[PDB]
Amino acid sequence: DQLTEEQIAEFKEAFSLFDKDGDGTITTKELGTVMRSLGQNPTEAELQDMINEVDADGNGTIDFPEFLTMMARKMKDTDSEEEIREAFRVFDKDGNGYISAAELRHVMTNLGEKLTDEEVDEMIREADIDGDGPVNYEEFVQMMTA
Amino acid sequence: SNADEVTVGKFYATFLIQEYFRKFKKRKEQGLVG
Ligand SMILES: [Ca+2]
Ligand SMILES: [Ca+2]
Ligand SMILES: [Ca+2]
Ligand SMILES: [Ca+2]
Ligand SMILES: [Ca+2]
Repeated sequence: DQLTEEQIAEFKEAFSLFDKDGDGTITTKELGTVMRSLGQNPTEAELQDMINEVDADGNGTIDFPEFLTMMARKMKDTDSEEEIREAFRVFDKDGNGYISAAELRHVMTNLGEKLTDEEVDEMIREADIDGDGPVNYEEFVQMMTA
Repeated sequence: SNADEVTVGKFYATFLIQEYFRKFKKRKEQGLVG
């Protein structure tokens, strides 16, 4: 099926987050650094397992063709619940079941998104369906669904 | 380890997040001429 230049560019940008030194491969060391910056604390075994799951030629790192194969295949799946749950956990780093403005700002800055403070407020507000302030899981699911 | 079972979900999640920000910024900026 179609994989446009724009779609590949989006997947390259996702790759580039993990490729911290820009050399074209994701290492276990880089994977753990990013995952900790995103509020998680995986063990060494868990990181190597993740590398091994994507590393199709077994040389110990993930290159972009390997990454693209994995992402393009997942894109064909009609159900995105697991990916949305994982995305929620990245934002909800204290695990209390809702995303605050501070938590959204934190992810924003880590990804280099350069939103203004008013823009941070706006993203939270536009996702806050029930109007109580922060973004809960149901609100996050509804926003992230295609 | 069983981390292999959630690995695709975690890599795809960061794509979903980057897309969330990208689409918002695109909507904000659309049509502006500097
Ligand atoms: Ca690298
Ligand atoms: Ca490889
Ligand atoms: Ca939270
Ligand atoms: Ca809410
Ligand atoms: Ca495993």
